[PDB]
Amino acid sequence: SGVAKHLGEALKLRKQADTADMDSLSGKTVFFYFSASWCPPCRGFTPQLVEFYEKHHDSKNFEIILASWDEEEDDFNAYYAKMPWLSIPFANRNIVEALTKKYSVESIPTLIGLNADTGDTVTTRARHALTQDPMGEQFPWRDE
Amino acid sequence: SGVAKHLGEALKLRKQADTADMDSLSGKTVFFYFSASWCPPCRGFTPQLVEFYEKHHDSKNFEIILASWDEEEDDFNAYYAKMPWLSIPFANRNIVEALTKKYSVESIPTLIGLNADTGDTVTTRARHALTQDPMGEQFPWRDE
Ligand SMILES: [Mg+2]
Ligand SMILES: [Mg+2]
Ligand SMILES: [Mg+2]
Ligand SMILES: [Mg+2]
Ligand SMILES: [Mg+2]
Ligand SMILES: [Mg+2]
Ligand SMILES: [Mg+2]
Ligand SMILES: [Mg+2]
Ligand SMILES: [Mg+2]
Ligand SMILES: [Mg+2]
Repeated sequence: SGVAKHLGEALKLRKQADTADMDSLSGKTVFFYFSASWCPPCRGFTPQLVEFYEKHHDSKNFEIILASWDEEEDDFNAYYAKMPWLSIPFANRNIVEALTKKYSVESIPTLIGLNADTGDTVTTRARHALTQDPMGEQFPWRDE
Repeated sequence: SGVAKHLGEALKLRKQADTADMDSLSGKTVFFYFSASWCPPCRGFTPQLVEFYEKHHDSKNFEIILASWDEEEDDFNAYYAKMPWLSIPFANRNIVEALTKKYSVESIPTLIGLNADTGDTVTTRARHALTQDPMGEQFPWRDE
């Protein structure tokens, strides 16, 4: 795991125009958000997730990282511009493909929540959970 | 660290023509080898490291990962073709840049050894140590 940790920490995540380090994730719940500019149900969900994040990410101590299924860089940028959170850089498609496989992401939009420190999965149903609990009263929607 | 571990594990390392996963690193000493096709002292050291690896990587339980300072992809491939070990993919320049910063790699060839499981640094002087101990009798050349 140690080597993997160093390689992971060597990845710079996008933060809008900037790129950032990973310490900022310490002690938070972190979500990977699998979505694409071209996906119609994503287009309906992303605005709700944006609103939920702006309102609750501080108080509920979470971060979101876009894991984009856009393969065109201009579409990737147009879409990420609408988001207030972080992204795996467009160039790191390999990483998105691997995470997609890891979490059995068979459709989008999908939101996978995990403990930043342990790496343990917290929730795989947060896309559907959030639509039913827009206030986040049952956040982080733990599986089972 | 958990998020970083998942991102690291999502990176596929090059293994010659193939790309491989990271479990294969379990319980080994792992070295990052910082070098470039264009570097004259690298050209003199790489053949010795190749010979040392072929002879000892199994019995001394270690792996090597190229962290290339080549910025041209054809030169990167020509050079890596001479190596029997693994590489960070050419496309993952960002990662090489970060690891270079992390381990204060100010010149090449440089060999940085670490425990694969803990991630802890074992040796930062292995380039010079190996030339003086070609049999690896003092492997892994622990610092201080
Ligand atoms: Mg690092
Ligand atoms: Mg914030
Ligand atoms: Mg980008
Ligand atoms: Mg990648
Ligand atoms: Mg979901
Ligand atoms: Mg992974
Ligand atoms: Mg071998
Ligand atoms: Mg490559
Ligand atoms: Mg990279
Ligand atoms: Mg060295």
